[PDB]
Amino acid sequence: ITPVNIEEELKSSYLDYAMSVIVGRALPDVRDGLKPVHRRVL
DNA sequence: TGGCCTGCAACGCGGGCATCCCGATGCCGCCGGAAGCGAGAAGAATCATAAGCCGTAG
Repeated sequence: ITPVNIEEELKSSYLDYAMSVIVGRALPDVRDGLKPVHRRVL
């Protein structure tokens, strides 16, 4: 079973990765100014 | 408190007029010296191209 797929999966995965990195990795919050790594460590 | 400005009377010589000599000057012919325009060459400068570090991620 080899279903034919469109190239748009590239852009979809890129958008998903960009959203994930922007939300949960890089940008801290304004209520405490702490990264999720620092949060988990504390 | 001391010096500049000015009225006044007496001494002084320069301005005004006449004139012949002199030196600048316009003109003409002749000789020369920057010039300036374009063109070629040199230096000065701002735009365009390849990471490096910052800290997590694989």
